[PDB]
Parts: sequence; structure tokens; C-alpha cells
Amino acid sequence: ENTVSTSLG
Amino acid sequence: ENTVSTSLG
Amino acid sequence: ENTVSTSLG
Amino acid sequence: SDIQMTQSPSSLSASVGDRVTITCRASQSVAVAWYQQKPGKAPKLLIYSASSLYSGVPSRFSGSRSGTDFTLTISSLQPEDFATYYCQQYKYVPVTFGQGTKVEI
Amino acid sequence: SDIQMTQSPSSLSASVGDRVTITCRASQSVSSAVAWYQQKPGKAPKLLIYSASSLYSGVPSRFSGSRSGTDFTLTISSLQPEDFATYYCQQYKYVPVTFGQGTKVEI
Amino acid sequence: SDIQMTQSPSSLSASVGDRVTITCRASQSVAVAWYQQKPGKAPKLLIYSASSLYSGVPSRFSGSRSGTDFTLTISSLQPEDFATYYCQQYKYVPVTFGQGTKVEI
Amino acid sequence: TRVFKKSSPNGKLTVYLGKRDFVDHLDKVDPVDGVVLVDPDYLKDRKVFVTLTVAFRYGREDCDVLGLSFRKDLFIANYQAFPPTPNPPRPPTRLQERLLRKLGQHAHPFFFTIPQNLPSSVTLQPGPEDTGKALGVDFEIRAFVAKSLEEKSHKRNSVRLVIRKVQFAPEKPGPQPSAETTRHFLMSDRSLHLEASLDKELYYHGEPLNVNVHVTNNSTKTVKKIKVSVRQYADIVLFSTAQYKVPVAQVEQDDQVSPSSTFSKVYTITPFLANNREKRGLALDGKLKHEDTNLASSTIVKEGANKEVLGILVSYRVKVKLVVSRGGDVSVELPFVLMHPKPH
Amino acid sequence: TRVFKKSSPNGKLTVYLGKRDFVDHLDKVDPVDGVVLVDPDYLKDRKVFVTLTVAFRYGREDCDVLGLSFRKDLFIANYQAFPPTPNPPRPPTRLQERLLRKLGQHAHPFFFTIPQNLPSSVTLQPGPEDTGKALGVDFEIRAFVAKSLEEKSHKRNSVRLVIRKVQFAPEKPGPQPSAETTRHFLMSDRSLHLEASLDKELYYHGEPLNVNVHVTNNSTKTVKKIKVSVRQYADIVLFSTAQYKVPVAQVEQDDQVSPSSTFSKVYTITPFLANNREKRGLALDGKLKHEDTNLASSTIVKEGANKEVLGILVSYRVKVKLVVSRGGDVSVELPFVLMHPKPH
Amino acid sequence: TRVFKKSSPNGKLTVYLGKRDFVDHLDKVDPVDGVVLVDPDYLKDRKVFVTLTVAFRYGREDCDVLGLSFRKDLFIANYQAFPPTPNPPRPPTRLQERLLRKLGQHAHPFFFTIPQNLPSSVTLQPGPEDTGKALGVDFEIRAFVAKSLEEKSHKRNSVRLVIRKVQFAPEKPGPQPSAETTRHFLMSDRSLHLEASLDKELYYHGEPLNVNVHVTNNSTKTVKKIKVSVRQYADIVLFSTAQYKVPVAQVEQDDQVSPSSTFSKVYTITPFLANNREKRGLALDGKLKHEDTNLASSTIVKEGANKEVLGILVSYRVKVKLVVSRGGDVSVELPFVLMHPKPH
Amino acid sequence: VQLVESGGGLVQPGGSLRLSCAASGFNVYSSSIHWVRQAPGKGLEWVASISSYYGYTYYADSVKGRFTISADTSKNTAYLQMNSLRAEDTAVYYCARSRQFWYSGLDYWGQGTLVTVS
Amino acid sequence: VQLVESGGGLVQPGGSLRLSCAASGFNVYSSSIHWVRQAPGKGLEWVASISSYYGYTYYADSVKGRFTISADTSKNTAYLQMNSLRAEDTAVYYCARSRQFWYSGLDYWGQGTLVTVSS
Amino acid sequence: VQLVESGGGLVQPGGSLRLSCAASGFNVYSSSIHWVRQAPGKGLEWVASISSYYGYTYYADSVKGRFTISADTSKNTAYLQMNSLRAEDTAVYYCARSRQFWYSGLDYWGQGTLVTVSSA
Repeated sequence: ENTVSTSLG
Repeated sequence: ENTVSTSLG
Repeated sequence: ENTVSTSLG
Repeated sequence: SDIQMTQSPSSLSASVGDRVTITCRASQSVAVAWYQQKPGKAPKLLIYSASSLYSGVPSRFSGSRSGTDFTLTISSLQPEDFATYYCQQYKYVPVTFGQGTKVEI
Repeated sequence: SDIQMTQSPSSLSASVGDRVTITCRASQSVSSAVAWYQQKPGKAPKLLIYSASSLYSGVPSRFSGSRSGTDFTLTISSLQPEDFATYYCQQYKYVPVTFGQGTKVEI
Repeated sequence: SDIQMTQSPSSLSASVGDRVTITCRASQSVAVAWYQQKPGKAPKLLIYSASSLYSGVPSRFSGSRSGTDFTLTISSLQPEDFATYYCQQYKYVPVTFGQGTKVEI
Repeated sequence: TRVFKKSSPNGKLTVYLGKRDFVDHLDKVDPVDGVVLVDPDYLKDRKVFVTLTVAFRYGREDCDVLGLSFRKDLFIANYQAFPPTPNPPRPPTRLQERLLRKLGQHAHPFFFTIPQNLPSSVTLQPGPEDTGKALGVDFEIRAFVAKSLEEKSHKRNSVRLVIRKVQFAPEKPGPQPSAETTRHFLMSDRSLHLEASLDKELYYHGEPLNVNVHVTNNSTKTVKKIKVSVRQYADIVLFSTAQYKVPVAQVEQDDQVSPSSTFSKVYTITPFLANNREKRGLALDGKLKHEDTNLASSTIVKEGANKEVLGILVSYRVKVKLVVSRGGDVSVELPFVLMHPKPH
Repeated sequence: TRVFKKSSPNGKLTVYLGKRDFVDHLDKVDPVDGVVLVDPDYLKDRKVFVTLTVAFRYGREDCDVLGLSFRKDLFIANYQAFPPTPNPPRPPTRLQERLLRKLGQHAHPFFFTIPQNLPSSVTLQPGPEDTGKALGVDFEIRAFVAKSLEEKSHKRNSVRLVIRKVQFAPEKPGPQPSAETTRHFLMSDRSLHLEASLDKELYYHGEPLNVNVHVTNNSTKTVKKIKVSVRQYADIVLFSTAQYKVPVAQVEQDDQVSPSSTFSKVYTITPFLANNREKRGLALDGKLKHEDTNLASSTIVKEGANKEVLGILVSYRVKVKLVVSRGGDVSVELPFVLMHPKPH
Repeated sequence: TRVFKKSSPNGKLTVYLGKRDFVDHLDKVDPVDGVVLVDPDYLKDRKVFVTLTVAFRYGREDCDVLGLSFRKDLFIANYQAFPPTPNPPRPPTRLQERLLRKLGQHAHPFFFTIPQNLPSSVTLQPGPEDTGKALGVDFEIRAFVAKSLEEKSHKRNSVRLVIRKVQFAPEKPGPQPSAETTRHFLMSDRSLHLEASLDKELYYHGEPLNVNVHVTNNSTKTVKKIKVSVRQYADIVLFSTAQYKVPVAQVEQDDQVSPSSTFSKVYTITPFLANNREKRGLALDGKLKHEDTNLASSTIVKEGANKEVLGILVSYRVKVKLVVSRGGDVSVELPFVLMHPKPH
Repeated sequence: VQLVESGGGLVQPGGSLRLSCAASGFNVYSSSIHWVRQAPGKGLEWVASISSYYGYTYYADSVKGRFTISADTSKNTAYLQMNSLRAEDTAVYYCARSRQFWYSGLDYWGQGTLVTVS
Repeated sequence: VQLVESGGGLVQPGGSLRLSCAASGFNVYSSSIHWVRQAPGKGLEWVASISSYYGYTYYADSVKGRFTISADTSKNTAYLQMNSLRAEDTAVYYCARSRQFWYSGLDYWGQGTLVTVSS
Repeated sequence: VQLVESGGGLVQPGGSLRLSCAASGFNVYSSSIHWVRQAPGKGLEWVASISSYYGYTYYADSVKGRFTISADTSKNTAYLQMNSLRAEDTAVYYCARSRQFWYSGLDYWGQGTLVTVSSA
């Protein structure tokens, strides 16, 4: 629904 | 001059 | 500059 | 300037099962509907566009166009078919009705 | 600024059959937009040459005109007995249009 | 709402040469900078974007990110590294500061 | 039966046509057939040509009003009326043969086929400054006499006839419209959920729309009001994919949905033209010359590869919006089609 | 004789042109002959290129702070002045060879040919909101030094010269304009007849137009007013055929034609520019830079019925309208051409 | 590190991206690497497609009730996410393979390349009559699932992402600007000369510009005013080469240069956005959704090989104008570039 | 589908009387409402009409100005406000319905209400 | 083709005088009308001009504001309304015609009318 | 590059005091100016900010309307006009700088000036 961020490790 | 109708046989 | 005339002989 | 619609005869008589036709002549070319009125009741539409039969009415009623003249025809007169018939045009405003045709028994 | 047309000589005299020339010096360049007019004594002027070289319709062929930079000359091949008059030089490249001082050609 | 930025511990003591770390947790996700203030002096920027070391800062200072928690680490604590350290966010207006952490001998 | 007859201003050229409105059944458009009558002595080395053209037009540029008048062709076809070409394809039909019997051998049949990708007849509503006429796509039949197709027209030996391409409601009902959207708050499980649906997919012109909305406001936020609207989307693809959207009907209900409470209601809304007269650019159905016509029917196309249509495509959707208090709003859009029923 | 010259602002590149207006004779237009002077050392292995371009323009590079300034090319030609191209066209013109003799080896002839289908020089009249120049079609000659045509160099070492393409009145009288229109009545055999005819096909600029009108009002309706006007039709075709029509002259006479009576009169109307300076979008003749010019001359077209003339085409017509009581007005249009006489 | 993640409104289709701004260093552009996550159970023989499009848009599909929402494409690329196509490019990027390891086997990489001939992200400033958005060119990454490229065009099952193409200041300084013009009075040997120059060729956003003017007014005419300004040129060539120039900063000084004397001064002028809010059509740097961006950076290009970029090109120039009595005006223009320094 | 007229009776000349035609079974925007009066003995005669879709009301020249027709779309009901009643206005009044789109005759009629002026 | 001007005589200094040049044989929109005066002895001197096509009137600096030139299309006639007449305004006044498209000298001249100013 | 604060002292409660941060070595349009106060016995706290490039000005909710910060771009200087001074406004005030474009923290700080509020 919206642009967020993620760790990717 | 104008669009008019006529009787088909 | 601008347009001008000349003799051409 | 309004369209004058005249239908004839003013009245007619047929015992039963006879061929009865009614004509209606438009003053200017016109989009014709026919209505039947029982005495003391409201009219009910019979034919629209001068040829299209209305839904539910018997197939004996029929209509046709010949130039600026319109004809309402009944193949066989039912015992309950005595009434006054009206001829209407709705090509131009105002709409005009016929003078009626009292089809007696 | 205003353009000053200087015409010389102020007057000249030559017998019939001679050849004369009249010059007209423009203070500023007029791009060959020069006309020559001839006036008889007590009469309206008549156009002779327009664009400094084009001879007007009906004018006899003995009248000639040429351009050399900012100098314009009017030439007559042979002075006819009726060719005596006052000749004027005019430019019409800029408004106002300015005339020459005249050149009285005598008999 | 306004970001509640909390850093711990309020104070810590370690002799010269020890390794220390200071954490910092935001109320919600945020763009974190660390400043070091000597007593009686204006603060001096150390790390911006929570990882990028500022120009001229000794390499012993380090910064890391783990979700919402941010940590400031000194690998080898120099004898002059005793001061008060602050934690700041600049993702949203207003910009909030940490409560400070006094590193002592 | 009857046929339509129009003649050239000089009276020496006359074109006969069977119908004025030609329908397409999503797979085959009604062929345009007719005959053209010309005085044999009037033309000796001349030839009779009939052309069918559909084009974007901002006002006719063959009339008498002064100003700008655009014209962008979308499809053009030609036919040699006289002398006749080889008869195939499309040998004369019953109407053509009856007309040729009626007026003898001095009439000549002409045949046209309307390709599938062509758009329907849509006229945009003129504004106060758009005197005379406005933008629209329309079909035209022109019969003229000339030595060649490139020869300039005298305008006094040519006759122009306006025809329409129309669509009717498909007899197969579609899926029931329905759409729901849940607004969620990151604080905790206090999601606000609403569901909106209609009772059918196809509506007739003037038929009311019944839309049911169920709201489950489980958050502390309250709904100030609920509004339901119908909006028309017009797609203009002459050069670039422009789009005009305009609300054709709105209903406002000051219904308060209290926090931690459920709401349910049915709204009735009917789009019509009496209240949309001033909306410039509103898509209307194809007009013959100037007669009043209703809102443009939805330009429906059956699946396929969705070939690029460079006319005006009109669609309709229902917009349901909740304005929750102290910030935020949740909306639902569910589309529907709107067109005339098939005549009997 | 004389010859025009212009030089780059750096004063190193100079182009010579013998004329500024090139006349179109409907079978061939005057070729563009000239030479360009440049020192062979300043080039330093660079190439001198001369290009002829005609393009739609809304404002030139006038350094005006106004933002919008459109430009759409219509024709582009190129010529490599230095080093010389192959021989054809092998013989230089007399003007070219005389200029080369006058200037020496540092001048290089360049030759251009204008195709038949190109439009003439037309300038649209700027409106009150438009500052500086306005829309129009104009010709241009540019000389510049670069390694290739596509190189983005220091573009201040270039010289731009504006030339014109013009037409003059054909030296033959055309057919005399005339048009009749009879208004028939369905209610009876009465008919109102209107006649209108001019005296010449071609009119000069400033020459009055005489229109002869004959009216046979054999009906109960009374003619209330008679209007005679001259209209200018401008066909702006660049992507779609857009037409702008604007009246340039009018005359009004309260000549009431009584029922069952005959009427005949001659009206004199002269189109000029003084009364219609305010008319935005009015077609004017091509200007060099800003000088005042008259109404646009009509654009005659090649007799081969050629198409795709991508420019502005201007024509004139005379409209005579009869104001009839109870509506039902009748109008007549007479087309005529407006030109300049051929110079001597 | 971090990556950007967006999901479909249905919540089943998710696209992963590593960056938002992709750098253009005039030889290569950063490829659009990423993976898309979708559950094959929902697929059911459906195919996932990812399209990269740069378009000349005006407005958006943000349920804003207003038309004229233009959209012109500039470049279209497609990629079949699932099922996988042939391998090339063979090696998935390090970010791509890391994301695939993190997410498992339900993610599929997608790769894109940005050709050199594409424009950067430029947004034109909206005016008072515009709402929601205005004209501008921007990039978009869209992921959708359908049997074909036009099978499931409904918005409720696709995810759209906005990215940017940016350029930074080249590290190689350019030539020092300078421009001289001499106003020769063609009556005597009297003349007027003026020189203008800049200290650098490239300036950062917010960095002041130091321009120095040297005037040797060896004339009787007196200079009454000196104007120094910075202008922005926006080339909007899409099918016709339109241009828009607007002054972004001005400084004026009532410096009267006395006749037969000399003048020298240094002017400091800084262009910023605080005083240019009202200037409709002003070019701004490409926005992501609605945030404030500074003045548009000049669009630099490679050393030659111009290929007629179809987007918006912005350039800056400094104009020095001297107001002199009774005509004889003289002005000087010298260009400069405006860029951000390359990030560390 | 039904139509019911109401508002009969007797009104002195120069008076006024409003008739309400309550419609049921059809929408007021998909149909047009017309009034037709039939004098005793004399046949039918159309007096007034209304089109709610376009917002047009039409009147016969014998009733122009005096008679006014209006419809309330909330309850699908039409009204005929008659003013300046004269002796020739007496007739049985039928409110009739026709398709708004592509009129095909007055298919539905009301039972009729008698109006007298004396 | 002809050009006749009338309205001469004597006017006291500071007065006014209007002269009408009646034009026959040519249209007023395809030609321009000019007034050229010639003082006794002194050569020619342009005074004023009018262009009915463009609606522009030009005056010499010595008569600017003082003199006004006008014409009407119906009668094919032009007028020169002179006001504030001074002693240097005496001359023989010729009304001349020139081609509108384009100027090629004053081909046609009037008969010449005499205007005198004295006390 | 330097920043200097001036305008300290003591002000009675309800009074007013304006401090001037004289900037040097950087442009006012390429950088942003922030005021951060540090009350004794308390860490840092942001007060007000100004962006000369965008023409924007931001305040903390505790100084909203009360305090006003403006910049004189001609001489690269910023001022903080405090009104309705209260007893909680006493602190050492530092004027800081950050890059206007993509700010990366308050890199440059002033020497700090002391502001005291008491009923004296």
C-alpha cells in the first residue's frame, strides 16, 4: 500500500 | 437541401 | 551587424 | 401551424364479425398512435408508430401507412369491440388527437 | 537624423543640342530611393525618373538617371528647345521626404 | 507524533583502553546523528546517517543500525574520549535529542 | 418501409440511404448500403464518388460561424459509384435491388463496411464560449461528382449525410459490482472497514442505482459524513492519451458513524442531464444535427487484444468516500456500465 | 545593380544574397543564388554550411522574456559551402560569378532550390495578449561553421537572413463570379429568388469590389435587411486541418424589399487594414522583421490538384445575406482572389 | 543495507527495489535491478510482467476531479518476471541474489537498462489554476500479473513505483565564461565597449555567482542603468521544439556611467526558489510524490552525438543589459551550468 | 405499475385547483408524464407535459401561462397547478405516462378525475 | 485621372484655412495623398501625407500639431486643415498622389493653389 | 568557517531578547541555521530553524508564536527574537549550521551564549 524499507540482512 | 423520406415499393 | 547593400560592380 | 388530424367516419355500425376499417389523414406529414376508449373508462394504447402492435392486445387489430393517410383495421369485430377509437400523432409538439369513431354494435 | 539632398549646380546655361548633367548628393544613404521632377515656370512638377534609374511612362528617352553610391545624377542627351526648366531631386527612403534646391537649366 | 528518543545508560565508567558502547532506541522508525560535548564546550558532530563518520573524527568511533535501535561504539577509549554523548534524529520535524550519556574514568 | 433521400443543392445528384443509425454487435457492424441517383446528361466525362469518413471535429467548417474549426480524420474510405467497378465484394442487397427497381437504371449502388476498431458517436457538451458546436467524433457520407478523387469539390454538386454508430446493452448480465477497503492504524488492531456494492452491472438511462455500504468503525476515529457519487471518465486518444473525468450525480448524507459501532445503509442515485447542463466537456451521445440527447453510453468492447481506439471512450464509476475525523479518509470505487436496451 | 550582404557578429563569416523576395511562377520559383565569404584560416579545417529552412514559428529568438515560443519545421535543406561539393550544379549563375570576381577566392557560391509545394510567407496578426511577434510561416537562410551538420558548436559565429516567397496576380482574367439561390415555400408556389455576381475574378489590394444583387421577392414575407461582407478563410494545416475565418469588410444597407416586388442594387465594398487592426489571427503578408504590410494575398495552388501543402492557405469570399421576417434567411457566397499586380 | 518494498493493493504482489534515484554519468545509467515476490498459488498459470516507462505526464490518477490529464509516452520496456525467460543477462546482481536468498524461491529478479538518449526527471511548477500536479517527465516501475500485456489492466492487482534519473556535477571544470560586445556608432569613430565574465563555469545550488563588468563608455551617450539577471531556458521539444524562458534571479543597480569614462564593478547574484514560487512553468527537479525540490539542474550531455532528446532540457544563462539614453542599447549573455556536487 | 389522479371537484370561474398524479412501478426519470383532458362528449385533448430527465415542461397554447406542471422526483409524483379557471376547462383529466427515451405513445393512463367549472 | 484643389486666398496671421483636394480617377485606398508647398522662389517642400489603407497621417516638423490632414472614402477627397497660420506659411500648395503599393514618386499633381498670409 | 553568538545577559520574566548569529565562511542559501539551547542540568534541545533557500521557518511547539527567527541574507546573519520570556527559557544558546541540501547533521556550532531569566 506504501513504500517502506527492509533489512535484507 | 434537406434529408427527407420517401416510400419504398 | 545587420543587413546592408553593396555595389557588386 | 399545428398538425390537424381528421379521421372518418364519425360513426359506423357493424353487427358482428364484419370488416371495419377507419382512416386518419394528417394535414402535414408526420409517428402515429391509435387508442381505444370504452365508454366511461380511460383509453388504452393499441398501435404505436402506426404499425407496431402493442403488447397484450389481440392480433385482429392492425394498422398501416399510405403517405399522409393512416388506417386502423379490425379483421373481425368481437362482441366487446364497440368503443370510440382515436388517432394521434406525436411527431411535433403539441400532439393532436382524432375526433373519434364510435363503432356501434 | 534628417537627410539633406544637395543638388548642384544652382543653375546652368547651354544652347540647344548640348549635353548637360545634374548631380544630387545625399547626406545619408537612401538605398536608391530617389526621384527626379521637372517643373516648368508657373506649373506643377512632372515626375521624370523614379528609383533613380526607372524612367516614368511617357517621358522621352533622352532623360537618363544613374546611381553611384550616395550620389545621384540626372542626364539629358540633347537639350530640346522645350527642355528648359527647374529640376528637383527627391529621396523617399525616410520620412520626411526631402527635395533638392533646384537647378535652373537656361537656354 | 513526536519521536521519543531514549539512550542508555545514563552514565558509565571505564578506564583508559576499555571498549564501551551506547545504545539509542526511537519511539518509531526514522537519519540518526551522534554528537560529543565536552564540559563547557559546544557539541561536535561525530556520525551522521548513523553510520557515516564525520570528516576528521578518529576511526575508533563507530556507528551501526539495527531496526529502530541505534548504537554508538568506541573500539579503544582514548584518555581524552571522556565526555557526554548525544543521540539525534532528523527524519521528522521537530528534531529530538537523546538524554546524554556521561562516560567517565 | 421507408428510405432516406437527400439531394445535392443543384438537384442533379441524390443519394438514398436505408438507415441513419448503424449498430455494431461487438463482432459485426451494420453495412452501409445505398444507391445514388444522377442525371445522365449532367455528367459525360465526370465520375461519381462516395466517401465515408469518421473524424474528430470541433465544429463543422462547412457552415457559417466564425472562428476555429479543427478536423482530424480517423478513418476514410472511397467507392466509385459511376462507372461501376467489378461487382464483388458485396453484391447488391435486397434494399439496393428494390431501390434500383424503383428508380430504374440511373441509380447506382454503393457499399461500405465499418471496421471493428472504429469508435462510436460521442459529442462533448459545448461551453458558454463554444458557440455553435463542440468537440466530437461523428460519421459522414459524402457523394460528389468529379474527374478524380483529388479534384476540389464545387460544394454545389456534392451532398453530405450524417450517420451514427451506436451500441446497445448486451443481453448477458455481468458480475455484480463489489469492492471493499480496510483502513488500518499502526497503533493496534483498530482497523476501519467498509464494503460497497451494487445490485447489478448494467443500468439503463434513467434507471436508479442502489448501492449498499456497510461500515465497521472499530477505531476511536469517527466518520463525519458519507457521500456517494457517480463520475464519467472520457478518454481522448487523438494524439496522446488524455482523459476528462466529471461527476454526473452526487448524494450527500450527514450520517455519523460512531466509534466502535457498525453502520449499514442503501443509497439511491440516478444520473441525468437536467443538472449537468453547465458541465463543459461532458460526453453526450451522438447528435444528428442539434437535437437533445442523453448522457453518452459506455463504450463497451469485448475482450480481444484491446486495439488502440483513437476516438472518445466513455466509462462510468461509483465513488464512495468516508471522511474520518482528525485526518485521513477512505474511498471505494466500483464501476458499472450504462447503455440503452436493445430495441424490439 | 546592388546585392544584399550580412555578417556574423564576430565579423568573419559573411553571406551575400542578390534578392530578398523570390517570386513563385506556379511552375518554378526563383532559385536562391548567393556566395558566402570566409577567411580560409579562421576555419582551421572546419566546414562552412548553409541551410535553407521554412517553419511555423510563434516568436523568434527576439530575447523576449516571454516564455512560450513554438517552432515546427516544414522543409530543411543543406549545402556544404566549403570545401566545395561535386560539380552539379556545374555552372554558377551570373550573379554568383560576378560576386566571386568582386570578392576573390575567399567567397564560395551556394545554391538552393525551393520545391513547388512549399507555402508562401504569411504572418498572423498578433493579439493584445501576444507581445512581439506571432504565428506565421517564414523562410530563413543560415550560414555557420562546424565540422558536421549535427555538431553543437559555439553558435554565435553564424548569420541568419530572412527571405520571402511571394506570388503575384496571374496575367489572365478568370471567370466572373455569380451565384443564385431560390428559396422555395412548401405552402404554395411562392418562391424568393436571390442573385449575386461580381465583375472580376481578381482584385488588387485597395481596389473596390462591385457586387450586383437582384432580388425577386414573390412572397408574402418581407426582406428586412441586406448584408454584404467579405470574409478571409485561413487554412492552418500542420497536424489537423484547422480553419480560421474572420470578416475583413462589411457594408450594411436597410434596403427593405416589399412583398411581391423586385429589387436590384450595386454595392461597393473595399477590404483594407485600418478598420481591422484589432482582429487577432488575421492573415497578413510576410514581413521581413516588423514593417507594416497589407492583408494576406490569396494563395493560388498548382493546377495538378496537389495536396499536403503544410502551411497557411488564405482565400477570400463575398457573402450576401438577406434578412427575412419570421426567420428563413437566404445567403449567397461569391469567391474571389486578392493579389498584387506583377511588377514591371 | 536497506531496500525499498511496495506491495499491491490486493497484498499478494510485491516488488523489491534497491534504490530510487539512478545516476546518469553520460556513459552508463544505473540499471534498475530488483526482484518481485508473488505466490504461485494465486498465479494459477498467470504471468507476472514488469514495465519501465518514462512519460510526459500532466496530472495523475489520484481521484482528482479534473480533466485534461495528458500522458505522452517517451520509452517503454517490458520484462516477463514469471515464468522466467532465457537467462541473459546471465549473472543476477549481488543485491538481486541477496534478496532472492532472503525471500526464498517465490521471488523473481527483473532487470532493466536506461538508454543514453533519455531525459532526466524535471517537474514544471504548477500555477494557481493547476491542482494536484503539473506538467513534467518522470520514470515509473510497474509490476502486474495477467495472461497477456493487456489482460488484467485493473489497478486493484498491480503495484506502481516511482523512480528518478539524476545527474551530478562533472569533476572537470569548464572554460571560464566571458563575452564582449562593442556598440559602434556608425557616424564617427565614437564607440561603446563592455565586457562581462564569470569566475567559474559550474555553480552549486545556493552558491553565489560573481559577475564582473568592465565598461569603457567612450561616447557622449550616458549609461543610465545596469541590469544583471539569470534566466532559465526550458526546451520542451516533444513533437514541436517549444521553448520557455523565465528570469529566476535579478539584480539592478543605478550605476550611471559618465560619458567619456570607464566603469568596473563586481555583481553577486544567487538564484533560489523562495522568490520564484509564483512563476508558473518554472522547471524544478523531479519530485518523488510532493516534496519540495530546488531549481532544476541543467541537463548536461555527452561531447557531441546529439540525438534530439524528447523530454525537457533546462539550461541557465546570465544576461547583462546596459540601459543607455536615446537608443543604442547593448547587452551581453554568458551561460553557466547548475548542478549538485557528486555525493561522497 | 399504476397511476392515480386526485384533486377533483368544482371550482368557481377564475379560481384554481391542483391535481396530483401519484405514480407507482416506474421511475420518474425513465418516463415522461403527460396530462390529457376529455371534455364531456368531445374527444381527447393534450394540455401539458413534463420531462424530468431533461427538465422541460410543455403546455398547449390554450393553457399556456395559466397551467403549470411540476414533478417531485422524491416520491415519483407529478402535479398540475391550474390557475385562472374558465368555463371551458371542465373535463375529465387523465394523467398519462410515456417512455422518456423514444416516446411510443401513452401506454399507461390513470382512472381519471372529473373537474367542473360553473 | 485628375487632381483639383481649391480653397486659396489670403488669411491674416494666426488664422486658419482649409483646402480640399478632389481626387478623380483613382481609389483612395490604392493611393496616398500628399501636400507639397512651394514658397515663391524657394523650391518644393513636403508638408503632410495621409494613407487611408493603413490609417496613418504624417506631418513635417514645421507643421506638426499645427496642421491636420484628413480624407473621406465616399467622396474620394482629402483635406488639409491649417491652423495658426504664420508669415512663413505662404506658398503655392500642390496636392500630389502616390501609389500605395508601392511608393514610386509623386506621379500626379494638382493644378496648384495659392495661399497668402499677410496683415 | 565560524559562527558567533551575541546578545546574552539577563531578562526579567515576560521580557524579550534578540540574539544575532553572525555567520562566516559559508553562504546563507547553501546552508540552514538552527538554534539549539541546553538548559543547565539538561541535555540539548532544538528551538527554531530557518531555510533561506525555500523561505521556510520552523519552531518547536514550546516556542510557537512566542519566538521568531529571521535571517539577513545580505550579510550572512540570522537573528532569534524571543518574546514573553519565562523562567524555563534560561539556557546556553548555540546557533548551529547544517547543509541546506540533504542536511547531514549540525556540523558547525557557535561558541554558545548564556541567557538567564529570573525576577531580578
